[PDB]
Amino acid sequence: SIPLGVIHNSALQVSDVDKLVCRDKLSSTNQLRSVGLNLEGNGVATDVPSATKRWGFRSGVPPKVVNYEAGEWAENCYNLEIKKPDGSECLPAAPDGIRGFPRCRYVHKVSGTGPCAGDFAFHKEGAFFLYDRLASTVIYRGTTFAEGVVAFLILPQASGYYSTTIRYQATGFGTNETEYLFEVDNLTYVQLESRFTPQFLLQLNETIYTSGKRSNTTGKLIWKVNPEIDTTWAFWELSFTVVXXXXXXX
Amino acid sequence: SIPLGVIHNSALQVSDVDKLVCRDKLSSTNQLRSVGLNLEGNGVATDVPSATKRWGFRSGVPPKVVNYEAGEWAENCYNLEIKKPDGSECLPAAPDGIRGFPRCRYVHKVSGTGPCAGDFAFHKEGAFFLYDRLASTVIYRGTTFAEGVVAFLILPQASGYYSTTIRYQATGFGTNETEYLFEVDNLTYVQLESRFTPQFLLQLNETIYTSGKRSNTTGKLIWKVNPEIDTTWAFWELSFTVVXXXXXXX
Amino acid sequence: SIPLGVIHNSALQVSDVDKLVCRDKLSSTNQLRSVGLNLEGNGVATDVPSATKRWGFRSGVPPKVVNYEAGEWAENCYNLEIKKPDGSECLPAAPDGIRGFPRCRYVHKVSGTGPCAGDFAFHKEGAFFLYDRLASTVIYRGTTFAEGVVAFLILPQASGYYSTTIRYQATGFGTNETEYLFEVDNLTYVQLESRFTPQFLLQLNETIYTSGKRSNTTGKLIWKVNPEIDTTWAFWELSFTVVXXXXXXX
Amino acid sequence: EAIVNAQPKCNPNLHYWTTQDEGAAIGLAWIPYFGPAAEGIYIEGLMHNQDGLICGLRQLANETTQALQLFLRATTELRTFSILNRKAIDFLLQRWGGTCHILGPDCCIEPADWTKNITDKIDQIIHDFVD
Amino acid sequence: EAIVNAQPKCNPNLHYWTTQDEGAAIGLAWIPYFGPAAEGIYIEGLMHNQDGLICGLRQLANETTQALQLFLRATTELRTFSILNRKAIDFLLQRWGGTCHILGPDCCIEPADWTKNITDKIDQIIHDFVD
Amino acid sequence: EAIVNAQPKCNPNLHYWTTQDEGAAIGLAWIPYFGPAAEGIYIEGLMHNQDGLICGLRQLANETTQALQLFLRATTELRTFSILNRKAIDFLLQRWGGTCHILGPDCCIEPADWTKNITDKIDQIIHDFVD
Ligand SMILES: *[C@@H]1O[C@H](CO)[C@@H](O[C@@H]2O[C@H](CO)[C@@H](O[C@@H]3O[C@H](CO[C@H]4O[C@H](CO)[C@@H](O)[C@H](O)[C@@H]4O)[C@@H](O)[C@H](O)[C@@H]3O)[C@H](O)[C@H]2NC(C)=O)[C@H](O)[C@H]1NC(C)=O
Ligand SMILES: *[C@@H]1O[C@H](CO)[C@@H](O[C@@H]2O[C@H](CO)[C@@H](O[C@@H]3O[C@H](CO[C@H]4O[C@H](CO)[C@@H](O)[C@H](O)[C@@H]4O)[C@@H](O)[C@H](O)[C@@H]3O)[C@H](O)[C@H]2NC(C)=O)[C@H](O)[C@H]1NC(C)=O
Ligand SMILES: *[C@@H]1O[C@H](CO)[C@@H](O[C@@H]2O[C@H](CO)[C@@H](O[C@@H]3O[C@H](CO[C@H]4O[C@H](CO)[C@@H](O)[C@H](O)[C@@H]4O)[C@@H](O)[C@H](O)[C@@H]3O)[C@H](O)[C@H]2NC(C)=O)[C@H](O)[C@H]1NC(C)=O
Ligand SMILES: CC(C)COC[C@@H](CN(Cc1ccccc1)c1ccccc1)N1CCCC1
Ligand SMILES: CC(C)COC[C@@H](CN(Cc1ccccc1)c1ccccc1)N1CCCC1
Ligand SMILES: CC(C)COC[C@@H](CN(Cc1ccccc1)c1ccccc1)N1CCCC1
Ligand SMILES: *[C@@H]1O[C@H](CO)[C@@H](O)[C@H](O)[C@H]1NC(C)=O
Ligand SMILES: *[C@@H]1O[C@H](CO)[C@@H](O)[C@H](O)[C@H]1NC(C)=O
Ligand SMILES: *[C@@H]1O[C@H](CO)[C@@H](O)[C@H](O)[C@H]1NC(C)=O
Ligand SMILES: *[C@@H]1O[C@H](CO)[C@@H](O)[C@H](O)[C@H]1NC(C)=O
Ligand SMILES: *[C@@H]1O[C@H](CO)[C@@H](O)[C@H](O)[C@H]1NC(C)=O
Ligand SMILES: *[C@@H]1O[C@H](CO)[C@@H](O)[C@H](O)[C@H]1NC(C)=O
Ligand SMILES: *[C@@H]1O[C@H](CO)[C@@H](O)[C@H](O)[C@H]1NC(C)=O
Ligand SMILES: *[C@@H]1O[C@H](CO)[C@@H](O)[C@H](O)[C@H]1NC(C)=O
Ligand SMILES: *[C@@H]1O[C@H](CO)[C@@H](O)[C@H](O)[C@H]1NC(C)=O
Ligand SMILES: *[C@@H]1O[C@H](CO)[C@@H](O)[C@H](O)[C@H]1NC(C)=O
Ligand SMILES: *[C@@H]1O[C@H](CO)[C@@H](O)[C@H](O)[C@H]1NC(C)=O
Ligand SMILES: *[C@@H]1O[C@H](CO)[C@@H](O)[C@H](O)[C@H]1NC(C)=O
Repeated sequence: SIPLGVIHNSALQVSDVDKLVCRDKLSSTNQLRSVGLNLEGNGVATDVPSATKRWGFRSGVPPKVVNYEAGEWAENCYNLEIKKPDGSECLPAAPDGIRGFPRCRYVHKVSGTGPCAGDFAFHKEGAFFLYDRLASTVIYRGTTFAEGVVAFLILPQASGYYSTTIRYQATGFGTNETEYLFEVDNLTYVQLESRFTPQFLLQLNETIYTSGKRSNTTGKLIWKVNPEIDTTWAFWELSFTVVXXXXXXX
Repeated sequence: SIPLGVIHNSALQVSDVDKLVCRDKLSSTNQLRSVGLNLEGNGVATDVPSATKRWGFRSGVPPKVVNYEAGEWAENCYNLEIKKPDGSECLPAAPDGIRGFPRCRYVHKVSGTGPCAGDFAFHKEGAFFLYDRLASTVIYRGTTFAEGVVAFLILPQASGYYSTTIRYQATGFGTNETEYLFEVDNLTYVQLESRFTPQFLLQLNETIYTSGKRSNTTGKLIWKVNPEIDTTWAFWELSFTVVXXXXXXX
Repeated sequence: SIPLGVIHNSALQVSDVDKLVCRDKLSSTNQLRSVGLNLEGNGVATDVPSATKRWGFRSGVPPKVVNYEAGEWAENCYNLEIKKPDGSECLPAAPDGIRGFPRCRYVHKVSGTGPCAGDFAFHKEGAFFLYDRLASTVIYRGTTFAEGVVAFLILPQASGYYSTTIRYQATGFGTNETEYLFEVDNLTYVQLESRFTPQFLLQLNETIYTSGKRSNTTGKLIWKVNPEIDTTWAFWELSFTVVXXXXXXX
Repeated sequence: EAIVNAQPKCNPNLHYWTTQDEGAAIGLAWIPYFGPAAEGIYIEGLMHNQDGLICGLRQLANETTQALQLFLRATTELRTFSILNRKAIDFLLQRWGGTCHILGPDCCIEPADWTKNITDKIDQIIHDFVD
Repeated sequence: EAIVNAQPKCNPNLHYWTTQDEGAAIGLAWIPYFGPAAEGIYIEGLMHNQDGLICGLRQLANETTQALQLFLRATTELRTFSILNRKAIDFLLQRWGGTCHILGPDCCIEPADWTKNITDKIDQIIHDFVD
Repeated sequence: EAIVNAQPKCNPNLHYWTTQDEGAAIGLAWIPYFGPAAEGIYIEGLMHNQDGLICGLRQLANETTQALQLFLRATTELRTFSILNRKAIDFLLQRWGGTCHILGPDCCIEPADWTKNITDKIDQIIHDFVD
């Protein structure tokens, strides 16, 4: 039986299917609610290297979609454009009527390649991919989602929105040896580490632009940050030298 | 709250969500009905020039469909085949299971071109496009519809069908300067005015055929009716001289 | 009104819509069930020649699908790949989410040609084509189904699976003069008769392989069984000489 | 609320079409293979403006539109079929969604016949009292 | 109505398959990524013809077909999932869709235990009457 | 059962978004042609952890997942919209799916006010007894 949340004795409880409480009152279907909660709020790591390891490809399992009426503003959302090395798409197009998650402070847009050894990409921990009031078991191509879970409630009787896209390139997506690059421009990249926060990437991107450290040839410039540099606990609580042109920031 | 019609004191009323009437009886879902009513029956102008000005194109709004169980026989229905000047379709194909409105005395089939500055065509006054027991917010290509609205009822406890297609050509569809031509044959046309009724168009078409006033070259013959000629209040209550060959009927 | 089965006086009955029985109890939607029953269990002939005559093509009727929660293990299921003589498909692809019937001892896979004088293939006796927990009024291409019907129940308060595919070729499918061939290999065939059971076809296939009676040229070898040979009432209760190479088994 | 037709005109007669979910079929016409095509499943009827119901209904459908459009804007379902079933559920929840306090304004239980049973059995106890 | 099996034969045993909406999952098998594929979600059972239920059920499904086909002909929904929910609603509306007149044939309220409370408190008033 | 948050962390504040099914529209904003696009239909709110409801809700959604995933595995519907309506039906069937035995633990009928009517009319029969 799908649990149903109810408020008793100033506390949230799961309603017991066996015992009937006559003083509980449901005078309208408006008292019933489906809600989506982000894994973010439970303290999971939200960096792209950590987040993508929670997803995997699998065949033989039909995708399933369930609706939810209200959700939570997300700090981190994800948007995937993954192909196989042969150029074929790894993810299906978003079905009719499935739009991106509506509130994302940072959209981590990952483009790249991987083996993609399965028809659909699922959440390895059984969570859902939250879209616009539709929760799916699988990832759709180029469609912004937040990781999350769904609850059902019976309620008692009755800064704007800013979003910033952070672009990544990836190889070996969905495996042990996945490599990630933060994208400054089409020719300037930064080797990605799991400890980099969104705010650090955007500031590192700004200094690279204003220090003039972009590629000024036709070749690819890949910067690397050495461990010395720190980065800035949950979200709610420099010298450049050049050594495909690799380089170091210290 | 969506209003629900109920019969009290020998009159139709909207049921009040706040006040409970215990002597009201709903013993079966069969007592509940969804019905479609045609804008026609409220006295709106049904001529193609007037009707098409009530529709417009708009992007960013997903289309929505709601079902209804019973409808009203329509005098006027519409069927649109509009392309952009570059040849691309302005309207989407009818989704699976959406058929034309089932009772239309006259089907005004309009083919032509316009800018179509939007992904979908909506009703500017918020009405619906009524199809076969499905009401949509948007127009589907080549699919016969009637303009209408939907009501919901809780009821108390328990000439054949002729249809005639009238064909039009249009330019500048959906703008200030839309031009319309009634189609006699593929080369003979009549300049359309809003005052022309369906019965007048069919009789004017018959006289043109029997007076032999069709095009007998390979060129396009466009007749014009001068204001002198009248036309025949709601639906329920000649000399030809030639001056692309334009001409006059008086 | 759709009948609803209920158990009264140690017997199954159709619940009467008119008379209300207050001692009948429905404490949960779990007590309500939709179930699919196979025509097989009523004693109908299951051989391909007899089964296919119960289906026919028809235009103008939209297909309809209804779900059912539980079904019956089938001895005989069918899977059709029928084209017109011009190569175009006679049956539509299976819609999204419609999979084959999940329990079939024998899958009779019929490939071939016929006139297919209609948009969809229906059951001439009004039965359904049972798929994976979805019952359709029409046949989908290359999708395994069992013939069956659906019942609805209100219940009182609370060997593995082997499947064998048998392949046939057909001409004139869906007509008076349909010819069927059982497929031993791509070049060896047996003229099909309605009296042949699945077990007989599989044993006849095995003897043909072990007696070495397959085609050993590039041409098509079509065996025929003469009436002398019997075949082995419902399911729950040799000398080869050669005379396109036709031949005889006696 | 009452219904006030505020339309430029009203067609007072309703020439309507609908289907039939259990029409007494003749022979094999219920079989999809043999039955009518999509165009031939309709029945027709004609209803007049007795009690002003037709002109009230035209106004009701007009007034329903704002709420229906706002409902459709907020749903993610591509085609909505559940409005009438949900109104039936809300009908039941309004009456039976809580404890039914007998003789209350929101409890639709009539004990009258059983008042005329309990008060009609006092003269089996107060009558039978001979000693 | 009663069910009269009028079929040429009846398989008296029901070897059935179905799913499970809350099977006690072992470990991580409930996770779609780790769980069974489409072919491995079924449970099986075997039921015999006690009380003639199997042969009655085969006839019931046969007799249901005309009404079900006519319902499907009249719906515009491509796939119908709502039949059982609507029958549950109609079950409730048949009993609770109007005022429940106590002791009436259509009101499923049993006051017996509270008859044996009101009549069982007369000997707190007629007994206690000493003066 | 009680809700025990066993998560590594809990964001105690809920910055939420949702829609409105009957927002008091200004002018013509309810018309799809004139109204907001898909991105502009949302309202926002902020809720704090009074009574520990936010951290309980995060744990509830987490614990709901196994049952919801098993339900979705067993349904053939591509998109499920009916969970809340079915819970409303089951709410009613649990209380009104059988005969309501007054004063029983499973019958939500309160006769108290009508006890204080029947017992309050004994002094219209035992009082009026003068001879
Ligand atoms: C609901 O909330 C639960 C509690 O937060 C979530 O539990 C998580 O469940 C997953 C399994 O799906 C666990 O992942 C496993 O982790 C182990 C251990 O990983 C490493 O970490 C420990 C220290 O934490 C270390 O000691 C070990 O040596 C490992 O190096 C792996 O071995 C497994 O392969 C698997 O990845 C999570 O660890 C677990 N989290 C917690 C906090 O217990 C549950 O997923 C939530 N449900 C949903 C649907 O989101
Ligand atoms: C429900 O019924 C209502 C009453 O019939 C419908 O009301 C209609 O609402 C639309 C707006 O969506 C109005 O259209 C506007 O009309 C004004 C005025 O247009 C010209 O006409 C007047 C004389 O009638 C003239 O004096 C003016 O100078 C104008 O030349 C325009 O300026 C607006 O831009 C807009 O087009 C209708 O006029 C109005 N009809 C009536 C009879 O009041 C309502 O639409 C119905 N709802 C649905 C969903 O169908
Ligand atoms: C529910 O169960 C019913 C009883 O089993 C099923 O009744 C079947 O209905 C179909 C019509 O759709 C009948 O088919 C017709 O059969 C006649 C006669 O065919 C030949 O057979 C008799 C001897 O049986 C012979 O005497 C005749 O001369 C014929 O040579 C044909 O003429 C018709 O054209 C048509 O094909 C079945 O015969 C009938 N079966 C039985 C046992 O009565 C019903 O179909 C079931 N419903 C569903 C939905 O499955
Ligand atoms: C258990 C408690 C959280 C009580 O819910 C408290 C809150 C519900 N909403 C907000 C909401 C509003 C409309 C429809 C659905 C949900 C909520 C939003 C997102 C996630 C979870 C809940 N109410 C509603 C508003 C203010 C109160
Ligand atoms: C408020 C009054 C109009 C009472 O409805 C009066 C009428 C309902 N139908 C006709 C109808 C029939 C079946 C299902 C739904 C509707 C109706 C048809 C089209 C538009 C509006 C209504 N009944 C029914 C028939 C005869 C009586
Ligand atoms: C009328 C009798 C057949 C009573 O149904 C008896 C049986 C129902 N199932 C099996 C079943 C199980 C779960 C959900 C739906 C159906 C059944 C299966 C296939 C076809 C028909 C029925 N119950 C259930 C099990 C054991 C008992
Ligand atoms: C991935 O790398 C790990 C070690 O980090 C190794 O154990 C595993 O075998 C590798 N996977 C494959 C497919 O080689
Ligand atoms: C960067 O590359 C992307 C992808 O090829 C392309 O769409 C975009 O126009 C490029 N931008 C510039 C500034 O070259
Ligand atoms: C990186 O910095 C440049 C310079 O201001 C800016 O234009 C660009 O948008 C930044 N990139 C991101 C992802 O914010
Ligand atoms: C030119 O390129 C070098 C590295 O190739 C870079 O560090 C420098 O910023 C560029 N241009 C400037 C400083 O104008
Ligand atoms: C359309 O014509 C009207 C005058 O009839 C004018 O006011 C309006 O600007 C025109 N529209 C455009 C887009 O030019
Ligand atoms: C008229 O033109 C239409 C559209 O091109 C075409 O389909 C039709 O066959 C033509 N009819 C005649 C008589 O030429
Ligand atoms: C116009 O008249 C001709 C001649 O009778 C007829 O064939 C044709 O169908 C008419 N057109 C319409 C639209 O009725
Ligand atoms: C020939 O064409 C003229 C106009 O070009 C037309 O009016 C006339 O009817 C046609 N033919 C006749 C009269 O036979
Ligand atoms: C099919 O054959 C039968 C005789 O077996 C005959 O009556 C019927 O006419 C034939 N059908 C056609 C289309 O020729
Ligand atoms: C037999 O023919 C089928 C269909 O053309 C083909 O798929 C299969 O590979 C063939 N098998 C052999 C053994 O040639
Ligand atoms: C026919 O016999 C051969 C030989 O054992 C076997 O490989 C083949 O699968 C059989 N065909 C069928 C349909 O069982
Ligand atoms: C060779 O072919 C004949 C028929 O053409 C067949 O009966 C025989 O089994 C084949 N081969 C053998 C016996 O090795």
